[PDB]
Amino acid sequence: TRSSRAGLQFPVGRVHRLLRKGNYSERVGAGAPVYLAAVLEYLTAEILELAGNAARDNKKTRIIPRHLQLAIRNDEELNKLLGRVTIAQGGV
Amino acid sequence: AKTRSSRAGLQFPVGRVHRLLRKGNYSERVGAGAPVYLAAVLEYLTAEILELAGNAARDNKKTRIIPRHLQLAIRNDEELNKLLGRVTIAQGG
Amino acid sequence: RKESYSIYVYKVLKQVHPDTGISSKAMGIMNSFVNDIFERIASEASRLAHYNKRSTITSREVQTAVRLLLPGELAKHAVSEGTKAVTKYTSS
Amino acid sequence: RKESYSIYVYKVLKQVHPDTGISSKAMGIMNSFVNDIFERIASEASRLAHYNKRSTITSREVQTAVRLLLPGELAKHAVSEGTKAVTKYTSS
Amino acid sequence: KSSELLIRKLPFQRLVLEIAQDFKTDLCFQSAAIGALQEASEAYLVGLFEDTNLCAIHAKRVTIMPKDTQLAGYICR
Amino acid sequence: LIRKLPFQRLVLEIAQDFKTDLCFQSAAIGALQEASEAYLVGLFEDTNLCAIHAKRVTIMPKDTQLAGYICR
Amino acid sequence: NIQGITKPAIRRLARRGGVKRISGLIYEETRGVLKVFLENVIRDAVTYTEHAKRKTVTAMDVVYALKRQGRTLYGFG
Amino acid sequence: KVLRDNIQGITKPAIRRLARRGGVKRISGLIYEETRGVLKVFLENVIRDAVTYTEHAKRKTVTAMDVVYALKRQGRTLYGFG
DNA sequence: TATCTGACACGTGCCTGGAGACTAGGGAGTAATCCCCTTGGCGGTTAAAACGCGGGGGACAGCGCGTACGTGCGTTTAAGCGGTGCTAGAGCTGTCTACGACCAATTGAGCGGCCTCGGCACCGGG
DNA sequence: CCCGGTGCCGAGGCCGCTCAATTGGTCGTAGACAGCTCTAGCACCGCTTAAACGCACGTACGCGCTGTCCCCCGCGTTTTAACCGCCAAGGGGATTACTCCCTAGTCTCCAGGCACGTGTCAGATA
Repeated sequence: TRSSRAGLQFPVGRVHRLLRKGNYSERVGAGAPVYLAAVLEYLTAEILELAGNAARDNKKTRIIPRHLQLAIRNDEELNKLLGRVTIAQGGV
Repeated sequence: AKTRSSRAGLQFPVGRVHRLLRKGNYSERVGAGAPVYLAAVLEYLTAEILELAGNAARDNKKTRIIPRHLQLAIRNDEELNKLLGRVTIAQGG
Repeated sequence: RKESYSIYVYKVLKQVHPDTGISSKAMGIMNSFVNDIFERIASEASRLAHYNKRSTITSREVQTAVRLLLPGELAKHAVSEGTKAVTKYTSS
Repeated sequence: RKESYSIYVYKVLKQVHPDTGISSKAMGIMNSFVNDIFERIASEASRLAHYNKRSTITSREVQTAVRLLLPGELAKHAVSEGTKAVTKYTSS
Repeated sequence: KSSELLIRKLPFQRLVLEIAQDFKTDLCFQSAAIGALQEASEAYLVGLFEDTNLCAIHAKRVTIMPKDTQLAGYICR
Repeated sequence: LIRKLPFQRLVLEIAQDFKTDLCFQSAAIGALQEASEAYLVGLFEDTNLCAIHAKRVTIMPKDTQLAGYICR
Repeated sequence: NIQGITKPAIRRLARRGGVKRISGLIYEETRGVLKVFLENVIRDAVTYTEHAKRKTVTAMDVVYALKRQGRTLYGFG
Repeated sequence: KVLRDNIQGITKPAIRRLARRGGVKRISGLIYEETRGVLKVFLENVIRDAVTYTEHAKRKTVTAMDVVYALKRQGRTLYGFG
């Protein structure tokens, strides 16, 4: 696959298919799906790391929406990204 | 009529709008009547705002429509202002 | 050569007010406004066609984009003007 | 047959936290987050490509979109990760 | 500290359905549609009340009064 | 409402911290100036509203802080 | 109708907001603003539903409506 | 060359005039520093975005279109510089 | 009262982009089937809403003070304007080449159905 | 305010099918690069004068202080209707198959809109 070639856990074939079928440009390079998949994986890993840390600070062994919103709102960069976003079951 | 803008009886270009909807990465297929509809809508909006701006300029015994009259025509109208509530009219006072 | 909407805006002006002019700065403002409204309606129609798995932009996506983007009476009159123009186009 | 990022998010989670599970509602929220971020980056890069008359979305458009859409340290680490993935991919 | 829903499910469903009958008479709503609407409404009201409390504290008061809600709505727009 | 030369100098000062090498078209300076003027005028409108809500007539920095906090 | 949004519900929404003391004229304001917010969101959702020539409003219609108003909602699609 | 302290070039009467246009009648003496800081933050954000746009285009000149796009990305659409 | 002086406004050249005509190929329209999810109605319990009373806490008004703001006026600074002058630098253009789309064959990642056990709510004694 | 006994339903893993992604290859065209010319941003000068600054002074009003009272929160008791569970019915969403006409694509033709040049209406000048 191309994920293994790039060393990622997010699909590069699917991201390429989505950048192509999404009417974003007349043609898509071979390095755009890889870069975008890497960025998506990094952001997902950051959110999951912080949410699991919040769950550890709450003696729970499952990430639930409350932990996701604790991870998001307690980070200034990460909350500036998602300020206009509400979360189901997220609370305050 | 040869010109599509005249066949529909408009003043905005239907051919240019068709080309823009074709080269704008909105879809891989554009219908025949979509440019006509869009050009008619744009023409109606432009005519409305120009009418209000000219009426404002005639209320000040002026002949030409300057940015200030456009700002007055936009802000003094409810719906039009609601359409452009985050728009800064340069030199519009 | 660089295109614009100057000629058509002036023609619409000469219909609405036969004996008034328009300053060049106001002309640039009107051109920017036309570009902005075109982009708004086109983006909304593209998302409408993407959501319904459709490949083409018919007059029904453009009408719905107008219906969503414009306030009540403004949308009502824009829809009427578009319907009239489309009917006149197809009838010939 | 419905596309989703659940398996990749699970792989990332079991990488960062091998002992932490994740609720189904948290998977839905993370799946919405991934789709949202992918769409925002792709749209911003499409605008970057169009504004310069280019027809191709390269890695340079995605990098600029990331630099514009994410706050400072988040953007820095995302750019580093994306460059690393692209280099590892093209080095093979 | 909690993360539940604060309005009752059936009054909110009735209100949403009654509003919808003005816009188009013949519609069904999915159960997830009502859930999404209720979640968004609760979040919007909570944010409005936070801004209202900030306005009240600014006005040298402790209680919130309607004038706080118009100020918050006007600033946020 | 703001003198052109001080505003251009401030813009160049701010821009030197992002790329050392830049120059700015006069139209770019004009666009920045008009955007800044509009932004500050709107900020002062919301500050005055907050001040009147206080029962004051004099605007104070707390009024500006509330007008910036609520506006997000 | 709108009076199913009881006073205790508005108190619970206000106390999750942080409000300490509530005036008696607040509840009518809250009902009004809830009605307006729901009106806008439901109108957009009904437009989206009728464009697809459907007759049930789905959770995705409400999500697209909210995102059109700028109220992006996670957890429903 | 390098530039210093030009934010203090936004004199007391300029801020007062902006306030008068906004509708403010009486201005506390601590308002001026607050407004200078606010304007500095706003300009810093906008210039950062415009510089990014210019840098991607492989140029050395920030144009009016770059600033217009930077303002639009912030949600502050500007008319009159197409 | 002559004149002269810019931003609108109109007269030519043309070239390029829009139009007329025709194919070919598939996106979309529409009949038909299936069933999943909605609607509605009913019954119990019990949690939450509603009403009612008492007080004290906070809202609102008046007053008093002293502080800092507006106005004025003379001085001082530097913005604005004309003029020169240059050189980076954006844009146009001419090539050619490498990179992306398409298509054919193959296969393995991923998705749906299914199944067993662990993480979390409850509790009543610790 | 903790602890082991009971307990339960969705989370995590398994297995087979399938179609979307990978492999090798050619075609074509977008853009990377080198060259060149014309513009406009930037630096510096001399002069005018309009805005900015610095002090003085009255006074408008912001802050605190006290007093009055009203109405919101706590609490208790009564009512009601929300919610869980069941059941009966259907209708509209999702999919599948057959056809057609509408749009991309191509080619030729030509007109219309963009540039450049010059005339002209509010307004101050000799």
